[PDB]
Amino acid sequence: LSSHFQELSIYQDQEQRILKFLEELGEGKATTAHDLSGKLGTPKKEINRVLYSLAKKGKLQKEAGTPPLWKIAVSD
Repeated sequence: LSSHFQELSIYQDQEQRILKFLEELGEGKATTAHDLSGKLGTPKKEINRVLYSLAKKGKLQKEAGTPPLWKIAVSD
């Protein structure tokens, strides 16, 4: 029950896992959350959660499609 209030930073560790990977990919060939769980290992349910947290942060760049791909948002 204590791990519940200790959340917040809990997904931050997950964000780094996806963020670092999205950075190793390269602005162009975005990866889909399905691939995120593979390149890293985290289950899609955790990938989408973190993927949205990044997209909502202003650092990720989702690509419309099916499934949609995710790539670091080059904000020069």
